[PDB]
Amino acid sequence: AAKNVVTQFISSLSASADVLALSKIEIKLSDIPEGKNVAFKWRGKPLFVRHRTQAEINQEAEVDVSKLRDPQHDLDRVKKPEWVILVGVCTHLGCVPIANSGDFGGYYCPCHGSHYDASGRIRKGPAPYNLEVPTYQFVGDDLVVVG
Amino acid sequence: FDYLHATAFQGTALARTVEGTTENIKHLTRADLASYIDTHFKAPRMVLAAAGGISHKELVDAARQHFSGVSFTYKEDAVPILPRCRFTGSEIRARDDALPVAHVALAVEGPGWADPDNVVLHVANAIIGRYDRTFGGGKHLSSRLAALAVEHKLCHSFQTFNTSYSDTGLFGFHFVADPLSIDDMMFCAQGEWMRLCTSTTESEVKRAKNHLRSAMVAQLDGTTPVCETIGSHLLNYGRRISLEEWDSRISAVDARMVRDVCSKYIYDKCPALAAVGPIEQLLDYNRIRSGMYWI
Amino acid sequence: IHFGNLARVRHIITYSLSPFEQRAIPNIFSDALPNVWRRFSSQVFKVAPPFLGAYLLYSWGTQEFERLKRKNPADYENDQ
Amino acid sequence: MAPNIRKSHPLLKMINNSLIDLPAPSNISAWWNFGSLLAVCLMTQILTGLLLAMHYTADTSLAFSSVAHTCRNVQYGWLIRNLHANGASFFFICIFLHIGRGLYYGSYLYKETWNTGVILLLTLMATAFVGYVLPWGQMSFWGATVITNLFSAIPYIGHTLVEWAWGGFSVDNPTLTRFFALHFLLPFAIAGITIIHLTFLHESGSNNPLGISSDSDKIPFHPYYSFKDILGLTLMLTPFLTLALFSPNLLGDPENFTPANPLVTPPHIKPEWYFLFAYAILRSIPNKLGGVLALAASVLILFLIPFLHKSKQRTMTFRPLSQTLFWLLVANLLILTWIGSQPVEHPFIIIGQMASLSYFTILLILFPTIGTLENKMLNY
Amino acid sequence: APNIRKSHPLLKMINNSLIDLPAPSNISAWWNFGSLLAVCLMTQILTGLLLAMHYTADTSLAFSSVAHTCRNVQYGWLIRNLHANGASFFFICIFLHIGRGLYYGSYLYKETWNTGVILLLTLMATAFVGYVLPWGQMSFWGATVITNLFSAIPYIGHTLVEWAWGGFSVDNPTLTRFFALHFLLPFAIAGITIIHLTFLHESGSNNPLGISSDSDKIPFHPYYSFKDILGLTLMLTPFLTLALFSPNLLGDPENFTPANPLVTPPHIKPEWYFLFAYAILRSIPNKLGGVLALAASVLILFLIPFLHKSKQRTMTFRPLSQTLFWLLVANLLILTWIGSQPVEHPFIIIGQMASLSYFTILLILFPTIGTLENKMLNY
Amino acid sequence: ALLRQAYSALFRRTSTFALTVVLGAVLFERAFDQGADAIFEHLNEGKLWKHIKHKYEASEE
Ligand code: HEM
Ligand code: HEM
Ligand code: HEM
Ligand code: HEM
Ligand SMILES: CO/N=C(/C(=O)OC)c1ccccc1COc1cc(C)c(I)cc1C
Ligand SMILES: CO/N=C(/C(=O)OC)c1ccccc1COc1cc(C)c(I)cc1C
Ligand code: FES
Ligand SMILES: [Zn+2]
Ligand SMILES: [Zn+2]
Repeated sequence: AAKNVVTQFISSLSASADVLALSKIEIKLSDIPEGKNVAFKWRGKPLFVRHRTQAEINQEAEVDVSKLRDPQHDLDRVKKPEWVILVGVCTHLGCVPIANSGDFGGYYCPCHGSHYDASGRIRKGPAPYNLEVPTYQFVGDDLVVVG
Repeated sequence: FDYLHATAFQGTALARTVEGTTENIKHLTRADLASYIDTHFKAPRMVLAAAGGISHKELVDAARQHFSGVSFTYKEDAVPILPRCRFTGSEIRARDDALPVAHVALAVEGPGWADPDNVVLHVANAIIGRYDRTFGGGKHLSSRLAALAVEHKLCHSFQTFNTSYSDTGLFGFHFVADPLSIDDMMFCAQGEWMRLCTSTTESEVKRAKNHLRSAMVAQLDGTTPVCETIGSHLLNYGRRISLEEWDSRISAVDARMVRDVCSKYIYDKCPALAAVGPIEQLLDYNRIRSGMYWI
Repeated sequence: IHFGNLARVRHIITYSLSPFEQRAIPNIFSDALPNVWRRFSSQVFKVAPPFLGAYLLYSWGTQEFERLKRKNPADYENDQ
Repeated sequence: MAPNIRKSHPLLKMINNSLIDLPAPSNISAWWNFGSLLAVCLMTQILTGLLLAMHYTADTSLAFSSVAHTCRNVQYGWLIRNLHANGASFFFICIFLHIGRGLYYGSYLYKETWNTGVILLLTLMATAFVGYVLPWGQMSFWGATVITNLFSAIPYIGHTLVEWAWGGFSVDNPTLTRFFALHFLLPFAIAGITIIHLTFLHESGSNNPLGISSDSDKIPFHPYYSFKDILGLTLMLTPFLTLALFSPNLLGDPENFTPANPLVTPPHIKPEWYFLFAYAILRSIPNKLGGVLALAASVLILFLIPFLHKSKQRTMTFRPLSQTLFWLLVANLLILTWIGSQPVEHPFIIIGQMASLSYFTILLILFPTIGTLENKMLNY
Repeated sequence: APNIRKSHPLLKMINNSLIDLPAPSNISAWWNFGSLLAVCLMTQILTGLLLAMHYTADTSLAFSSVAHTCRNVQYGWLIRNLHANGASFFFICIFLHIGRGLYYGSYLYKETWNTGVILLLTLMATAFVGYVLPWGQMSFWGATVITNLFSAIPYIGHTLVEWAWGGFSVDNPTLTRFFALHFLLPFAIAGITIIHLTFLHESGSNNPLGISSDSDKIPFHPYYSFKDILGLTLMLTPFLTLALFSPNLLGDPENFTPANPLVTPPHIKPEWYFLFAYAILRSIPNKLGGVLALAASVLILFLIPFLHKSKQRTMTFRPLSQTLFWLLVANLLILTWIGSQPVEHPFIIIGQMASLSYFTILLILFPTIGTLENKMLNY
Repeated sequence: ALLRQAYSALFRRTSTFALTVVLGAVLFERAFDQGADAIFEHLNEGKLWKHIKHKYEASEE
């Protein structure tokens, strides 16, 4: 009884039915066109998921930049090929980058200038770490779940 | 002690006073008095013991001369075996707040003369020893229960005892004390008892042994005290145990051995309690009972 | 200190036995129940009465309330 | 200083000399368990109380929805809620038995312990009263209004006391919020006093069913009463859970499942059973002011009880006459309760006034009188 | 009993603790912080409720309610100031109180001490939650930065955190539970404070000289009751003086901007009383380490008693220790300052050093200079 | 002689005692729930979604 009543009250403080609902958001990998980018909304902060043509695994995958200020290797925790998902939040002060233009063809946070390449990394700007990267899994091809 | 017995055994022969009832004394008869001697004082059930400047021979003879009356049947040759007595964890409390001090006796069922462990049990009792307000060592004494009894004025006196009977026995302690320290005292006592079954050291035993040795030797200081032993040894043990035997039986004991024997007869056992006097503070067997484990 | 100052008591003996030596709920029939009844018996004629005496008032009170809701055909014997 | 470690420790000496070595009569009955129960009860309400408060939003536009969310979204939220609302009842039951007991054994001769008791009750009563408004349901709302509106019967110094209490001109947000704060507070104040209560008690020890010196034979609280106490706990906790797990709303009126609406009034406005008896007395006197007084005194009267003891003996055990008068009284409360769950139409009303009329009459005239008369039959 | 304050199970507690209480005759002003600390609590709690009666714990009304409380409630603004500043007044008093006990080895009153420490811990936690309530930028972010440290604890980190938030980030579920917590804790403090005073009355007050006062003790009243009230006024003045003429002197402005999880304030820095700690946290680059440093930075206190080597108690007669003590105090000032500054040179190096010296003093110097001190007395 | 054997290896030392309750309780839970759940469900045969699930789980559209 004790153990139970206590578990009962303790799980009481953990997340509730509703907050666990907006917990995750899924994205269909079979409705996004090449190049063009579309942003959603996750755990409050926007989420970026772009479908790159082929000028991003050959143009922005060969980028030759010596002293990199953040351990971002494309074989650590990055599955999807023509696919790239990342937190829509500039790791600086929390601002939200863009997806239209840009210097390195990637993104652009008009808050302080920080230029984010088309790979989810800081280039010409202050911002310390690189755009936060979320967790996920693969069991459904035309489907991805973040949360 | 009497009250102790009377509840410790209750409904058994051992629960009787050696002085008998007040009624019995009033009405016993030339008859019954005869009968006792008659039925009880019989040769096989007797031992002629002697010690001093006497040769076994000479003695043995005189005996052959007066210890006549030869037995016909076979019944007169048969040593009557006694129906054993039931030990009962209980208590009897005789309250009289007009009594100056209070007495308390706590005990557990014993093993009986035969059983060897009686030796260990004694070695144990040697560790908790005894005390009265006139011991001089006072706060420096070695018996933890003693010392404390001084550090806090726990009692007046206390003693560990290992009464042994043919088929049974009473193991415990008895202390006298003021109406307001009974508790603390008891507490500490039951405590020490516990420590016995749990963390007795080789220092405690080595000391207890050297004490016991002196104590045994001591019982044989004179002629009277020797015949007593012999009168007993034979009658009870069968043979006669020499200081050489005893001693070795003692040198064999170690800490480990004690913790095991005390545990055996002490740990989690329902005890007998005799409270007499202004005992308003001893109270609750239940509590007293629980003091029989963990320490 | 609350155990000792209480009162002056003399010449009283009490004998009791360890729980382990005696029975848990002894003589349920020969002693228990008979007393459970005795007790019950003795009090009933004290307690019960007014409680019962209330059930009535509750009943009448309630019962009578309903009755005052139903219409009295006598109000309508000449409404032709 | 001392041998063991629970008499020489300025803390264990308080967890001991109050719950383990504590001198207890050897003959106290089940009517003495309510003490600890009442405590344990508190220990729980406060806990479930917080657990809820951690999900509640005190605001006339979210109170209802929050409570609802608490039930439908929070893990075991619903469970935690039930327990709290029902814990309320369980609380009162235990208090009423506790109180009755004291009356039937003249425990009230322990003046302080008694008066602290009464206060404790008062606080408990107020406490619930506010806690009821929180869910802001129809009944929540209206119960607030009906009651708080009584204060306006006081002359001059009241028509204001009310608008002050509301923080406005009617029961509204300003109120809700302050009530919530109050509901968070009072429980603690109860716990506090409860400490003082038990202290004045430990100044004399427990009274026993016979009403004669226990010194001749007292037992240690542990394990005797600690064990008894826990059994007592289970023997209650059972129905408490039983009702709260199989018939949740058996007790609670439904109109409180309808979000409060100041514009529409519920068919019948009636409190939770434990306030019924009082409600009935309030409504017996037609005159806001009088009824108010009757309500007040209906509970305040308790303070008088001590000064209204005439028997040469303490407990009613050996006083048959008093006993039935006592049970007549008890039943007299049952009735008042019932009368309170009914409207204001004949016969109810008349039955109402009578019951209340007899309630006071007993505690004021019979009890003390039958007491005296009792004494003379013993030839004292 | 003859009179009626020794035979009354209640007045016997309002007396034997505040009127007939045996007090040294030589205790100084560093002993007033005791009562002040108390009175302080008595007040915060009161102003605390008064506010709570107009507050609405909700990520969509918390800010606006606090604002309303200030703009609409009678003396609401007043009541608010007093509370927010009362917070400071509280800490100042606690810090003096604490230092005092260090400089006079009051910590040899083991229990009284440890209870003290706890009381502080509780107070600290208490404020921390109270800060989030107004749900302003700093409110929000302060929450996030700190609470986010817990995730450094391997395994149970992530778990413990999302539990603490009631979600995945500091949000309503949190606000509300914090409010509840802020309503509770003060009482818990009052509670322990009782126990604190109890273990104290088990030995009586320690005196500046550090030698048996039994030879000459005076009755708390009127000696210290009077002294105490004076002490109160000599403090209450600046407390009111700042809270009535410079309200926000202490408080950062970013908390006048309704919290927004999307944008982060330029600089996230706590109230002065947490600064010293903040500075130690950030000195260590490694969330986990910095967390530990923070913890121990305050937990260390518990060790103090077991770190006394002088044959004497108070530092009054130990010049060497004294300066080491003052070096320490100043060492805190610095840490404080370092905390109100960003993470750029020189600050960072100065930071790591200060912290490094903070522990080194309480861990090695103090106990060593103590021993060495003893031998100079030839003991 | 279980009572004996029990009092010896289990209920004797306040240590093995406790140790028993722990483990013992573990078993109790693990198997009390099963029984309870099972009993409960049985008394509600075919009313729970655990039952009527087969009608939409991989058998429609
Ligand atoms: C705030 C809740 C209260 C708590 C938690 C509480 C608790 C207790 C406790 C623990 C006891 C000792 C055991 C026993 O019940 O006999 C006690 C005794 C007592 N309480 Fe209360 N009590 C409460 C309310 C009250 C109330 C409202 C009254 C009545 C006005 C009261 C009157 C008494 C009396 C007279 C005793 C003496 C018991 C005896 O006769 O031995 N208490 N209470
Ligand atoms: C003195 C003990 C307590 C009593 C007697 C009590 C009683 C109640 C009552 C009468 C209700 C109405 C319940 C319903 O909707 O049916 C309630 C609700 C509530 N109580 Fe308490 N309460 C107690 C303690 C607490 C405490 C200590 C807190 C937290 C400090 C608390 C917080 C709440 C909350 C959040 C609600 C409103 C939501 C709900 O109804 O569930 N309660 N309480
Ligand atoms: C919760 C807030 C606290 C309150 C209200 C409080 C109150 C008091 C009071 C009234 C005194 C007696 C007079 C005096 O100040 O010397 C006292 C003494 C003491 N307190 Fe606190 N205290 C608190 C926190 C602490 C803290 C955090 C510490 C340090 C860990 C502490 C350590 C002590 C010590 C060592 C004494 C002994 C004073 C002496 O040397 O005579 N107290 N406290
Ligand atoms: C331990 C004593 C207390 C401390 C240390 C304390 C501290 C604080 C702090 C740090 C704040 C933020 C103030 C600001 O906005 O600058 C605050 C706010 C608040 N406190 Fe307390 N508080 C205490 C007691 C209480 C109590 C007892 C309550 C009521 C149970 C309470 C209710 C509130 C409310 C309503 C707020 C939020 C609105 C506001 O900031 O004015 N506080 N408190
Ligand atoms: C806010 O209203 N709460 C009510 C309640 O029953 O809460 C538990 C309630 C609901 C409907 C009608 C009247 C009330 C309050 O009535 C009360 C409240 C108190 C204190 C007492 I003394 C006496 C009465 C009659
Ligand atoms: C909710 O954030 N509250 C803050 C505050 O200063 O409240 C008074 C706050 C604001 C900005 C940054 C960090 C904090 C909390 O900082 C704390 C809080 C505590 C407890 C400790 I130990 C140590 C530190 C460094
Ligand atoms: S927040 Fe994006 S560059 Fe500063
Ligand atoms: Zn209804
Ligand atoms: Zn700023």
